[PDB]
Amino acid sequence: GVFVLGFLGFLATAGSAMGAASLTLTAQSRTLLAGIVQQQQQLLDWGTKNLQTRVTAIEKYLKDQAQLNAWGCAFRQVCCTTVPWPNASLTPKWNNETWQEWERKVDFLEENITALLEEAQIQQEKNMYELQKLN
Amino acid sequence: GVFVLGFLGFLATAGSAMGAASLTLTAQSRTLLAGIVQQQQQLLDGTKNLQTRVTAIEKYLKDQAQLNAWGCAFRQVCCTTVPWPNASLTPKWNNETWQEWERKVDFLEENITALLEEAQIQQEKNMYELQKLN
Amino acid sequence: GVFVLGFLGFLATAGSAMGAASLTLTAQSRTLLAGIVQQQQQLLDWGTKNLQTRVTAIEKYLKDQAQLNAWGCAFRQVCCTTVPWPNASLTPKWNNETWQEWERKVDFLEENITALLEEAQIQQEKNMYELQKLN
Amino acid sequence: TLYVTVFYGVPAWRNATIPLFCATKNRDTWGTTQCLPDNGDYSEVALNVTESFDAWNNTVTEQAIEDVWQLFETSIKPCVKLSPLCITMRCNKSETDRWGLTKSITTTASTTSTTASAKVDMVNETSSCIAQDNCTGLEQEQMISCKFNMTGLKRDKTKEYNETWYSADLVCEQGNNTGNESRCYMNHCNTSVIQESCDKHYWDAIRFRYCAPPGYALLRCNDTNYSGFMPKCSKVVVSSCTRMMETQTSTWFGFNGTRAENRTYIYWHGRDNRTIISLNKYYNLTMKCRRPGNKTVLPVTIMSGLVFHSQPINDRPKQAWCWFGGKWKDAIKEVKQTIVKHPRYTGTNNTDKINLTAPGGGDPEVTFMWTNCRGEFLYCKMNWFLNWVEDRNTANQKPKEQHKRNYVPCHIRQIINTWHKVGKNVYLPPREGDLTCNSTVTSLIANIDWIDGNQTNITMSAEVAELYRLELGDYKLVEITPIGLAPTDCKRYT
Amino acid sequence: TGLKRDKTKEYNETWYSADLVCEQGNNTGNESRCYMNHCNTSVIQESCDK
Amino acid sequence: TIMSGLVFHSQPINDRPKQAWCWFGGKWKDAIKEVKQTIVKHPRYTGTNN
Ligand SMILES: *[C@@H]1O[C@H](CO)[C@@H](O[C@@H]2O[C@H](CO)[C@@H](O[C@@H]3O[C@H](CO[C@H]4O[C@H](CO[C@H]5O[C@H](CO)[C@@H](O)[C@H](O)[C@@H]5O)[C@@H](O)[C@H](O)[C@@H]4O)[C@@H](O)[C@H](O[C@H]4O[C@H](CO)[C@@H](O)[C@H](O)[C@@H]4O[C@H]4O[C@H](CO)[C@@H](O)[C@H](O)[C@@H]4O[C@H]4O[C@H](CO)[C@@H](O)[C@H](O)[C@@H]4O)[C@@H]3O)[C@H](O)[C@H]2NC(C)=O)[C@H](O)[C@H]1NC(C)=O
Ligand SMILES: *[C@@H]1O[C@H](CO)[C@@H](O[C@@H]2O[C@H](CO)[C@@H](O[C@@H]3O[C@H](CO[C@H]4O[C@H](CO[C@H]5O[C@H](CO)[C@@H](O)[C@H](O)[C@@H]5O)[C@@H](O)[C@H](O[C@H]5O[C@H](CO)[C@@H](O)[C@H](O)[C@@H]5O)[C@@H]4O)[C@@H](O)[C@H](O[C@H]4O[C@H](CO)[C@@H](O)[C@H](O)[C@@H]4O[C@H]4O[C@H](CO)[C@@H](O)[C@H](O)[C@@H]4O)[C@@H]3O)[C@H](O)[C@H]2NC(C)=O)[C@H](O)[C@H]1NC(C)=O
Ligand SMILES: *[C@@H]1O[C@H](CO)[C@@H](O[C@@H]2O[C@H](CO)[C@@H](O[C@@H]3O[C@H](CO[C@H]4O[C@H](CO)[C@@H](O)[C@H](O)[C@@H]4O)[C@@H](O)[C@H](O[C@H]4O[C@H](CO)[C@@H](O)[C@H](O)[C@@H]4O[C@H]4O[C@H](CO)[C@@H](O)[C@H](O)[C@@H]4O)[C@@H]3O)[C@H](O)[C@H]2NC(C)=O)[C@H](O)[C@H]1NC(C)=O
Ligand SMILES: *[C@@H]1O[C@H](CO)[C@@H](O[C@@H]2O[C@H](CO)[C@@H](O[C@@H]3O[C@H](CO[C@H]4O[C@H](CO)[C@@H](O)[C@H](O)[C@@H]4O)[C@@H](O)[C@H](O[C@H]4O[C@H](CO)[C@@H](O)[C@H](O)[C@@H]4O)[C@@H]3O)[C@H](O)[C@H]2NC(C)=O)[C@H](O)[C@H]1NC(C)=O
Ligand SMILES: *[C@@H]1O[C@H](CO)[C@@H](O[C@@H]2O[C@H](CO)[C@@H](O[C@@H]3O[C@H](CO)[C@@H](O)[C@H](O[C@H]4O[C@H](CO)[C@@H](O)[C@H](O)[C@@H]4O)[C@@H]3O)[C@H](O)[C@H]2NC(C)=O)[C@H](O)[C@H]1NC(C)=O
Ligand SMILES: *[C@@H]1O[C@H](CO)[C@@H](O[C@@H]2O[C@H](CO)[C@@H](O[C@@H]3O[C@H](CO)[C@@H](O)[C@H](O[C@H]4O[C@H](CO)[C@@H](O)[C@H](O)[C@@H]4O)[C@@H]3O)[C@H](O)[C@H]2NC(C)=O)[C@H](O)[C@H]1NC(C)=O
Ligand SMILES: *[C@@H]1O[C@H](CO)[C@@H](O[C@@H]2O[C@H](CO)[C@@H](O[C@@H]3O[C@H](CO)[C@@H](O)[C@H](O)[C@@H]3O)[C@H](O)[C@H]2NC(C)=O)[C@H](O)[C@H]1NC(C)=O
Ligand SMILES: *[C@@H]1O[C@H](CO)[C@@H](O[C@@H]2O[C@H](CO)[C@@H](O[C@@H]3O[C@H](CO)[C@@H](O)[C@H](O)[C@@H]3O)[C@H](O)[C@H]2NC(C)=O)[C@H](O)[C@H]1NC(C)=O
Ligand SMILES: *[C@@H]1O[C@H](CO)[C@@H](O[C@@H]2O[C@H](CO)[C@@H](O[C@@H]3O[C@H](CO)[C@@H](O)[C@H](O)[C@@H]3O)[C@H](O)[C@H]2NC(C)=O)[C@H](O)[C@H]1NC(C)=O
Ligand SMILES: *[C@@H]1O[C@H](CO)[C@@H](O[C@@H]2O[C@H](CO)[C@@H](O)[C@H](O)[C@H]2NC(C)=O)[C@H](O)[C@H]1NC(C)=O
Ligand SMILES: *[C@@H]1O[C@H](CO)[C@@H](O[C@@H]2O[C@H](CO)[C@@H](O)[C@H](O)[C@H]2NC(C)=O)[C@H](O)[C@H]1NC(C)=O
Ligand SMILES: *[C@@H]1O[C@H](CO)[C@@H](O[C@@H]2O[C@H](CO)[C@@H](O)[C@H](O)[C@H]2NC(C)=O)[C@H](O)[C@H]1NC(C)=O
Ligand SMILES: *[C@@H]1O[C@H](CO)[C@@H](O)[C@H](O)[C@H]1NC(C)=O
Repeated sequence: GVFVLGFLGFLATAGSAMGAASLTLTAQSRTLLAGIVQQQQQLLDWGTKNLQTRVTAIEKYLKDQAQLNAWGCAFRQVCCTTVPWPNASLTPKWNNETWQEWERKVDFLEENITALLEEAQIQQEKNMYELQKLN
Repeated sequence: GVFVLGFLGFLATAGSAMGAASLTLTAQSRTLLAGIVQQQQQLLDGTKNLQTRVTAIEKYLKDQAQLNAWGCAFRQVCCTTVPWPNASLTPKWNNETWQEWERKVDFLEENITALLEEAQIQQEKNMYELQKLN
Repeated sequence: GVFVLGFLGFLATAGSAMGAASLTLTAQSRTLLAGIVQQQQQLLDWGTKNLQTRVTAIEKYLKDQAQLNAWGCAFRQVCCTTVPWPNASLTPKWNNETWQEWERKVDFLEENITALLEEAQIQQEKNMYELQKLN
Repeated sequence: TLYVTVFYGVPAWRNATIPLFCATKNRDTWGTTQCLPDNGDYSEVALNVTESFDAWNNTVTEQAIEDVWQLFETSIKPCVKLSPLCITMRCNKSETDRWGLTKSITTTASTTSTTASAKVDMVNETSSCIAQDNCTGLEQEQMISCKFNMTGLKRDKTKEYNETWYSADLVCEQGNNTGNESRCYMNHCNTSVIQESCDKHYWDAIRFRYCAPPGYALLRCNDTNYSGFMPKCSKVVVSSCTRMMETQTSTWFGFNGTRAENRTYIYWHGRDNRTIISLNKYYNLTMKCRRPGNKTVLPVTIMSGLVFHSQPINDRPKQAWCWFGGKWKDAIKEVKQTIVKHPRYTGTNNTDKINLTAPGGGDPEVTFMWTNCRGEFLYCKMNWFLNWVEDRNTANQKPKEQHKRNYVPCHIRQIINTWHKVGKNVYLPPREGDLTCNSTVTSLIANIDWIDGNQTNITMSAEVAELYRLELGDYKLVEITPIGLAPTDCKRYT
Repeated sequence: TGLKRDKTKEYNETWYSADLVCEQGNNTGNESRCYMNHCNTSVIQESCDK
Repeated sequence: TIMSGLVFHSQPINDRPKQAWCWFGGKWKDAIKEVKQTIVKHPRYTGTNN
């Protein structure tokens, strides 16, 4: 089916290297676009049918979107940020490195990067309010 | 009440013609704005459970995701590169209501959605390449 | 913890006056980032636990976005609006007044202001698109 | 300088543990309440990436065992409770003595000679063995009859009935009583109240796919060399939902398996000597089971408005049996050859010294076989089938096991516990009329045991749950994380 | 009587002073008829969990 | 065991032990006077001060 291939089309790039990999925004949006349709279809006629994971399906979506809203990068493939990169030895090899192969190497410091950028946006957020208040 | 008329005011456009039809944003947004308030009121003191309460949430995120799915959120008229399907079905903007023509296009509506979804991905891919280049 | 300090930082400026206060956008977005993982963490291993209030956390978040988007000022600290001010006797004291304090004074007329803006946005909503339809 | 950049939509994933939606096709009553109707798509896309997969330490595998047991719990909860019928039942003394429940045997036991000739009998469908039972003998009788009162819904008067149990469903109180009536209780009515299976569970095959919720994908290792603990898959295919899965429970074998293939691949649990082997669909390893005598069921009401399905039949047909059939001996030897070349197993290579034998008896659970078909379970000695498959010297235990035959004897037990998770005790109603169930063998449950450099055993095991580890052994559940953080010299600017 | 609903089995349970009410009368037998404190108003459960 | 498959705990003890008691302990009399003094100075309590 088109939905099956469409939902599975995001991972078709997993074999490519980082530099040659084509990004796929909206993938999660399309993932939930038909998920409810499948759940809704034939529903008209412990937690699986009930809301043990249905809310989790909703929860996964809001978390990811709220994650972007918190960082102020929603609806953008790439957003340059003022924060500097951490320890630079873990340099991505954009020629012959897949996204997954390198996501694990940076996973060690992934948590720290999360905290650092959250504060940066607040500082930038504070600057925006001050400028608006001035003018 | 104001909310009752407000929820019932959008449909007043139904009788109007397509050309004279007044497109209205916030139709779904305001409906869920007060419905949650209505059920929340006196709740402090399936229908009561989450059999349908989330279904309203599911319905809301469905359209919101669809708008984001097509990359046209909050744009009453977004032009897209997709070409028109079979030209026999042409709207009569002078003497046709929205549903008098919506039902006719419903036969091919699914294909337009499937075709348009691919088109956005193609345009999406171009944006990443241009951004990556520069 | 950072989350405990981060989540509680919204009220840190509650004591400050109107002008001197620094508005904090993303308060709901940042809270939804860390609040949910607290539930998710160790959940892998009646109402309060599963669905009575868990969705209410979701319901609360969407209300702000739906309320924001109905007014057409989402993702903006300040948006100017065409609606004129109501009775002006309740003039804000930008030097020696706190936000919640002044909010309690407006709570009497808070409901009426809500209705006026919603109609006002509809008028502009009708005009803004019709101009596009016009040309 | 370098600055952190955020990327959305990057195709990455990680381990995950989330529940799954079940989908089924033939939903008599379990559809729309716990499982959705099926979609019917099985397309998968191959990726040029490597990922680790396990068949025992898998979230999908563990959930499948839980879901089947959990589903069964809801089915029996509203059904009737058989607490009232735990009363002394008058029984035929001459009939309980024969099968040794009372163990009251005096004198008799006259000496007799043994022919010890031929005993290489084999059977195929054209013969008269199938039609009339009657297959060389040793298929004589299995029945017992008793009485009980069981006052019904009207709590004022009693109504004596008759119900006929089987040999392995009663425990009798030995004593010096000379009366022709033998007081005898039920098997496990003094331990916990047993509830019937007054439903269509076990009366029809159950299949249901597994579909992950949106935002979660399933990965499958398509490499033909998969063994169970290999963390490097050359071929990996992503999917939206898993294949069908048979929910049949049996010992020493697994029937109606969907993963039958021309190759005799072996799934090995590297952490110890736990093993499962998949047979080949090239030898047509079909097996047919039959029980004679067409039965009558007479529902009886108890003081709850519910009905207890009894069997007042007085007929005495021959006991149940199965004749297997097909090309077996040539098929089994291929399994032994495969074990030799498989990685691990630093043991002997002598094909005619590795021998397939049953465990060391003990509890009846592991001694006998256990096969369920259309609601009535059967347990069989299986000595002859093991005797004939290897063609070993027939000096095994008593003269009864001397014969080499393609068929084995069986008996019926009605007070059966669900072997799936731990325990419990339930009552299976008897089916009206004759039963004939036919199935294809497509797996093998066995633990490979060898301590020295000689005489390795392919020892059978009675872990029913191991079957579910063959259906979805190569499946893995991965959560998608579309957020990717990488450096970029570009700054946010203004 | 126990689970096997065909015979009786006598036990003894040693109660306390404040958990029994005994019938008052002219009976002379050494046995005193008494009931539980509150079993003629409602069915009592056991604090069965920990 | 009872006629439900469940168990009812019992106490067939026959020996008679001494009745239960509690001995508190610690400096208590000094404590309660401080409680009394606090009530005197507590707002409200339009009452005596002796
Ligand atoms: C491994 O897989 C193997 C392959 O599947 C398994 O072996 C198979 O198992 C299935 C069950 O999953 C069997 O199918 C069932 O057979 C039942 C008995 O069939 C008898 O009649 C056959 C003749 O019927 C022919 O025509 C019909 C209609 O066209 C057709 O469907 C059928 O296939 C056949 O061509 C005869 O050939 C048989 O030998 C038997 O004599 C059959 O009754 C079952 O149908 C049930 O159930 C289905 C849902 O599953 C319902 O939709 C049906 O309506 C029917 O339900 C009725 O019958 C039930 C059983 O009798 C009752 O419980 C119900 O209450 C219901 O109605 C009853 O009450 C009415 C009241 O008025 C009465 O009037 C009725 O008469 C009923 O009493 C189902 O088709 C396969 O036969 C079997 N194949 C083989 C080769 O064995 C194998 O078991 C698996 N492994 C293991 C270990 O089990
Ligand atoms: C997501 O899901 C995937 C699955 O989809 C998960 O994958 C699984 O992840 C787990 C945990 O990460 C892995 O378990 C680990 O496996 C390693 C590797 O095991 C193989 O290699 C061993 C190598 O050992 C030899 O070589 C080294 C040098 O490299 C020498 O120093 C040694 O002396 C050895 O010579 C090998 O020994 C293993 O043998 C095993 O298997 C063979 C059959 O192949 C058997 O015959 C053996 O008897 C034996 O069972 C195997 O071939 C193991 O090494 C790890 O064990 C360590 O950690 C255990 C848990 O702490 C501990 O119990 C062990 O004793 C051992 O202890 C080590 O670590 C301790 C703590 O740091 C130290 O104190 C100690 O000194 C020692 O260093 C571990 O078991 C799975 O392999 C992997 N795949 C599968 C299919 O399960 C994944 O984990 C999930 N999560 C994520 C985030 O991805
Ligand atoms: C583990 O699994 C292996 C795999 O099957 C199994 O191997 C089998 O062992 C048995 C022995 O127990 C073998 O049977 C013997 O076979 C030889 C070889 O003969 C071959 O060639 C002739 C043609 O010349 C064929 O007809 C025959 O089928 C074979 O293919 C025979 O020479 C043996 O002869 C017996 O009978 C003779 C009298 O005619 C005796 O003099 C002789 O001592 C043998 O006596 C045994 O068999 C008698 C049969 O009546 C019996 O009465 C005796 O008491 C005694 O048991 C013998 O037939 C068989 O071929 C092996 N098959 C394979 C594939 O390896 C292992 O036995 C098994 N072991 C365990 C422990 O599980
Ligand atoms: C599945 O089943 C098979 C058998 O059917 C098991 O095979 C056995 O595996 C064990 C693994 O522990 C083997 O034991 C090993 O023996 C090696 C041989 O050297 C000497 O071994 C002992 C002393 O250890 C001597 O008695 C013997 O005569 C040899 O001279 C040892 O090198 C190993 O030593 C390691 O383990 C021991 C504890 O066992 C430690 O004390 C040591 O320090 C060292 O770490 C080990 O002892 C055994 O030989 C195998 N059986 C054979 C070959 O017949 C599989 O192990 C089993 N599968 C799994 C996953 O366990
Ligand atoms: C663009 O859309 C128009 C609008 O539909 C479309 O014209 C329609 O084409 C269909 C054919 O696809 C026509 O259907 C016919 O209807 C008449 C009655 O009006 C029937 O008699 C016809 O029956 C014949 O064809 C059947 C189809 O297999 C056969 O089974 C049958 O035996 C007969 O041979 C046929 O059903 C329809 O009438 C027109 N008009 C309308 C208004 O629908 C046009 O083809 C589309 N073009 C493109 C390029 O998409
Ligand atoms: C815009 O809002 C302001 C703020 O309320 C309003 O002027 C203020 O109104 C309040 C009451 O609404 C006045 O409070 C007064 O308090 C005295 C006691 O101290 C009362 O006696 C007053 O009662 C008289 O006035 C009422 C209206 O003010 C009449 O309705 C009533 O019948 C009595 O005649 C009253 O409660 C306060 O004094 C004024 N002025 C201030 C705060 O400076 C103003 O009217 C609003 N604008 C409008 C309505 O156009
Ligand atoms: C199971 O229990 C029922 C009772 O609920 C038994 O029914 C009884 O069956 C016997 C044998 O058929 C009947 O005997 C009759 O004897 C008279 C004597 O003249 C004879 O004329 C009849 O033809 C018949 O043989 C008996 O009347 C009957 N009783 C009742 C109340 O129905 C049934 O036999 C039991 N099943 C067995 C023993 O297998
Ligand atoms: C592979 O299967 C054979 C066949 O059963 C196993 O041999 C059996 O091993 C057990 C355990 O040692 C023996 O139990 C004891 O045997 C002695 C005689 O040796 C007996 O006196 C005891 O009463 C007890 O039964 C058993 O006899 C023996 N059987 C045979 C036929 O030799 C073998 O152990 C299995 N392989 C492995 C690795 O266990
Ligand atoms: C109630 O609890 C008491 C314990 O305080 C149980 O009393 C004991 O009962 C047994 C017999 O059931 C007595 O054993 C017999 O004692 C007599 C005494 O003469 C002796 O002659 C017999 O040979 C036999 O040993 C035992 O002594 C007695 N112990 C006491 C009274 O301290 C009593 O069984 C309980 N009631 C029940 C179980 O119904
Ligand atoms: C896995 O296969 C994919 C193709 O399906 C490979 O992707 C190509 O890799 C080469 C390597 O030099 C590049 O030149 C190409 O641009 C890549 N894309 C295409 C469409 O060919 C991938 O490299 C393979 N990876 C491994 C590890 O074998
Ligand atoms: C134990 O049971 C046997 C067999 O039932 C009893 O043997 C009987 O003994 C009496 C004399 O004591 C004879 O009159 C009977 O003919 C014997 N047979 C039967 C069937 O009763 C034996 O007495 C019993 N022992 C006891 C009760 O202590
Ligand atoms: C209630 O019980 C007491 C104690 O047994 C009875 O007391 C006796 O009463 C009779 C008269 O009815 C006297 O003659 C006796 O002297 C009393 N004492 C004894 C030890 O018997 C009393 O009678 C009973 N009440 C009745 C029977 O109504
Ligand atoms: C296996 O058999 C051979 C030949 O009889 C013998 O030499 C050897 O010792 C045996 N294996 C062991 C571990 O003893």
